[PDB]
Amino acid sequence: IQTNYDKVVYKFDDMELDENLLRGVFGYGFEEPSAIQQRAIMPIIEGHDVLAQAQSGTGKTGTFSIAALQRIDTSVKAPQALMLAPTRELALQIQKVVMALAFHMDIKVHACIGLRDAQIVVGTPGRVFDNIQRRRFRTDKIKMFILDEADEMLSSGFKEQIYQIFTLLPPTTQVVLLSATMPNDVLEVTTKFMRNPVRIL
Repeated sequence: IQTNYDKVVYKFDDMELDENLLRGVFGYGFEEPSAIQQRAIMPIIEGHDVLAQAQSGTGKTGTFSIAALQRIDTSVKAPQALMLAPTRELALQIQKVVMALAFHMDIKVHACIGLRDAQIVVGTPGRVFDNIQRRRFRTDKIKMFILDEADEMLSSGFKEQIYQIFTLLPPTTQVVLLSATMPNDVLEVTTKFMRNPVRIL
Protein backbone atom coordinates (compact mmCIF):
# COMPACT_ATOMS: atom_id res chain seq x y z
CA ILE A 1 0.00 0.00 0.00
CA GLN A 2 1.49 3.28 -1.22
CA THR A 3 -0.22 6.57 -0.44
CA ASN A 4 0.43 10.33 -0.15
CA TYR A 5 -2.39 10.70 2.43
CA ASP A 6 -1.65 9.31 5.90
CA LYS A 7 -4.96 9.18 7.77
CA VAL A 8 -5.96 5.56 8.47
CA VAL A 9 -9.37 4.91 10.07
CA TYR A 10 -10.09 1.43 11.45
CA LYS A 11 -13.77 1.65 12.38
CA PHE A 12 -16.70 3.07 10.42
CA ASP A 13 -17.72 4.53 13.80
CA ASP A 14 -14.63 6.72 13.58
CA MET A 15 -15.39 8.22 10.16
CA GLU A 16 -18.06 10.51 11.68
CA LEU A 17 -20.68 9.33 9.18
CA ASP A 18 -24.34 10.32 9.36
CA GLU A 19 -26.02 7.82 11.70
CA ASN A 20 -28.69 6.89 9.17
CA LEU A 21 -25.87 6.10 6.77
CA LEU A 22 -23.93 4.23 9.45
CA ARG A 23 -27.08 2.23 10.13
CA GLY A 24 -27.15 1.23 6.47
CA VAL A 25 -23.45 0.31 6.40
CA PHE A 26 -23.71 -2.09 9.35
CA GLY A 27 -27.11 -3.15 8.08
CA TYR A 28 -25.51 -4.17 4.80
CA GLY A 29 -23.01 -6.49 6.43
CA PHE A 30 -20.03 -4.13 6.44
CA GLU A 31 -18.33 -4.87 9.74
CA GLU A 32 -14.71 -3.74 9.43
CA PRO A 33 -13.37 -1.29 6.88
CA SER A 34 -11.04 -2.95 4.37
CA ALA A 35 -7.49 -1.77 3.65
CA ILE A 36 -8.82 0.53 0.91
CA GLN A 37 -11.83 1.88 2.83
CA GLN A 38 -9.50 2.46 5.78
CA ARG A 39 -7.68 5.01 3.68
CA ALA A 40 -9.89 6.27 0.84
CA ILE A 41 -13.29 7.07 2.31
CA MET A 42 -12.12 10.02 4.40
CA PRO A 43 -10.23 11.93 1.67
CA ILE A 44 -13.20 11.54 -0.67
CA ILE A 45 -15.54 12.94 1.99
CA GLU A 46 -13.08 15.81 2.55
CA GLY A 47 -13.32 16.86 -1.08
CA HIS A 48 -9.98 15.75 -2.47
CA ASP A 49 -9.70 14.49 -6.03
CA VAL A 50 -8.78 10.84 -5.45
CA LEU A 51 -6.86 8.31 -7.52
CA ALA A 52 -7.03 4.75 -6.20
CA GLN A 53 -5.58 1.63 -7.79
CA ALA A 54 -7.62 -1.14 -6.25
CA GLN A 55 -8.23 -4.71 -7.33
CA SER A 56 -11.83 -5.88 -7.54
CA GLY A 57 -13.32 -7.46 -4.44
CA THR A 58 -11.26 -5.19 -2.17
CA GLY A 59 -14.27 -3.05 -1.28
CA LYS A 60 -14.13 -0.40 -4.04
CA THR A 61 -17.88 0.02 -4.45
CA GLY A 62 -18.39 0.52 -0.73
CA THR A 63 -15.58 3.09 -0.60
CA PHE A 64 -17.07 5.56 -3.07
CA SER A 65 -20.68 4.66 -2.24
CA ILE A 66 -20.31 5.48 1.46
CA ALA A 67 -18.36 8.68 0.76
CA ALA A 68 -20.82 9.83 -1.89
CA LEU A 69 -23.83 9.18 0.38
CA GLN A 70 -22.22 11.16 3.20
CA ARG A 71 -21.83 14.09 0.80
CA ILE A 72 -25.39 14.20 -0.51
CA ASP A 73 -27.53 17.22 0.47
CA THR A 74 -30.81 15.30 0.69
CA SER A 75 -32.76 18.55 0.55
CA VAL A 76 -31.53 19.11 -3.04
CA LYS A 77 -33.55 16.94 -5.45
CA ALA A 78 -31.16 16.87 -8.44
CA PRO A 79 -28.02 14.95 -9.48
CA GLN A 80 -25.13 15.55 -7.06
CA ALA A 81 -23.00 12.47 -7.77
CA LEU A 82 -22.44 10.88 -11.17
CA MET A 83 -21.00 7.37 -11.20
CA LEU A 84 -19.67 5.83 -14.42
CA ALA A 85 -19.11 2.06 -14.85
CA PRO A 86 -17.83 0.20 -17.94
CA THR A 87 -20.84 -2.15 -18.21
CA ARG A 88 -24.57 -2.23 -17.50
CA GLU A 89 -24.03 -5.10 -15.05
CA LEU A 90 -21.48 -3.23 -13.01
CA ALA A 91 -23.71 -0.15 -13.08
CA LEU A 92 -26.68 -2.18 -11.91
CA GLN A 93 -24.62 -3.66 -9.11
CA ILE A 94 -23.44 -0.23 -7.93
CA GLN A 95 -27.08 0.86 -7.83
CA LYS A 96 -27.92 -2.19 -5.69
CA VAL A 97 -25.23 -1.34 -3.14
CA VAL A 98 -25.97 2.41 -3.03
CA MET A 99 -29.65 1.75 -2.41
CA ALA A 100 -28.89 -0.76 0.34
CA LEU A 101 -26.57 1.68 2.11
CA ALA A 102 -29.14 4.45 1.72
CA PHE A 103 -31.90 2.28 3.19
CA HIS A 104 -32.40 4.58 6.15
CA MET A 105 -32.02 7.71 4.07
CA ASP A 106 -34.25 9.63 1.70
CA ILE A 107 -32.06 9.40 -1.40
CA LYS A 108 -33.05 8.74 -4.99
CA VAL A 109 -30.62 6.64 -7.08
CA HIS A 110 -31.23 6.12 -10.79
CA ALA A 111 -29.38 3.98 -13.32
CA CYS A 112 -28.74 5.17 -16.91
CA ILE A 113 -28.65 2.00 -19.00
CA GLY A 114 -36.94 9.66 -13.33
CA LEU A 115 -33.49 11.09 -13.99
CA ARG A 116 -34.54 14.70 -13.31
CA ASP A 117 -34.60 14.58 -9.50
CA ALA A 118 -32.35 11.58 -8.82
CA GLN A 119 -29.58 12.61 -6.44
CA ILE A 120 -27.23 9.86 -7.52
CA VAL A 121 -26.99 8.82 -11.16
CA VAL A 122 -25.20 5.62 -12.18
CA GLY A 123 -24.56 4.55 -15.75
CA THR A 124 -22.40 3.74 -18.73
CA PRO A 125 -20.50 6.56 -20.52
CA GLY A 126 -22.48 6.39 -23.75
CA ARG A 127 -25.92 6.36 -22.16
CA VAL A 128 -25.04 9.10 -19.68
CA PHE A 129 -23.54 11.33 -22.34
CA ASP A 130 -26.60 10.88 -24.54
CA ASN A 131 -28.96 11.80 -21.69
CA ILE A 132 -26.90 14.88 -20.97
CA GLN A 133 -27.04 15.89 -24.63
CA ARG A 134 -30.82 15.48 -24.73
CA ARG A 135 -30.97 17.29 -21.39
CA ARG A 136 -32.68 14.45 -19.52
CA PHE A 137 -30.93 15.72 -16.40
CA ARG A 138 -29.07 18.88 -15.37
CA THR A 139 -25.42 18.78 -14.36
CA ASP A 140 -25.18 22.07 -12.46
CA LYS A 141 -25.59 20.49 -9.03
CA ILE A 142 -23.09 17.69 -9.64
CA LYS A 143 -20.41 17.81 -6.95
CA MET A 144 -18.81 14.38 -7.43
CA PHE A 145 -17.70 12.53 -10.57
CA ILE A 146 -16.76 8.88 -9.95
CA LEU A 147 -15.12 6.68 -12.60
CA ASP A 148 -15.23 3.07 -11.51
CA GLU A 149 -12.80 0.77 -13.33
CA ALA A 150 -11.29 3.59 -15.35
CA ASP A 151 -8.79 1.30 -17.10
CA GLU A 152 -11.75 -0.79 -18.36
CA MET A 153 -13.65 2.22 -19.68
CA LEU A 154 -10.80 3.95 -21.48
CA SER A 155 -9.90 0.67 -23.19
CA SER A 156 -13.45 0.19 -24.47
CA GLY A 157 -13.36 3.38 -26.49
CA PHE A 158 -15.22 5.54 -24.00
CA LYS A 159 -12.27 7.90 -23.64
CA GLU A 160 -13.82 10.60 -25.82
CA GLN A 161 -17.26 10.43 -24.22
CA ILE A 162 -15.64 10.77 -20.80
CA TYR A 163 -13.54 13.77 -21.84
CA GLN A 164 -16.71 15.41 -23.09
CA ILE A 165 -18.71 14.67 -19.99
CA PHE A 166 -15.86 16.23 -17.95
CA THR A 167 -16.13 19.50 -19.87
CA LEU A 168 -19.93 19.54 -19.39
CA LEU A 169 -19.63 19.32 -15.59
CA PRO A 170 -19.05 22.21 -13.19
CA PRO A 171 -15.38 23.24 -13.16
CA THR A 172 -15.43 22.58 -9.43
CA THR A 173 -16.42 18.90 -9.57
CA GLN A 174 -14.49 16.50 -7.38
CA VAL A 175 -13.07 13.60 -9.39
CA VAL A 176 -12.69 10.08 -8.04
CA LEU A 177 -11.05 7.53 -10.26
CA LEU A 178 -10.71 3.83 -9.36
CA SER A 179 -8.73 1.44 -11.52
CA ALA A 180 -7.16 -1.98 -11.03
CA THR A 181 -4.31 -1.26 -13.46
CA MET A 182 -2.46 1.95 -14.25
CA PRO A 183 -2.30 2.15 -18.08
CA ASN A 184 -0.56 5.27 -19.41
CA ASP A 185 -4.06 6.27 -20.47
CA VAL A 186 -5.32 6.27 -16.90
CA LEU A 187 -2.43 8.46 -15.74
CA GLU A 188 -3.32 10.79 -18.57
CA VAL A 189 -6.91 11.41 -17.50
CA THR A 190 -5.51 11.87 -14.01
CA THR A 191 -3.11 14.63 -14.97
CA LYS A 192 -5.75 16.32 -17.12
CA PHE A 193 -8.73 16.38 -14.73
CA MET A 194 -7.38 16.06 -11.21
CA ARG A 195 -5.81 18.76 -9.08
CA ASN A 196 -3.14 17.66 -6.59
CA PRO A 197 -4.94 14.33 -6.15
CA VAL A 198 -4.68 12.00 -3.19
CA ARG A 199 -2.97 8.85 -4.49
CA ILE A 200 -3.58 5.43 -2.94
CA LEU A 201 -1.75 2.58 -4.66
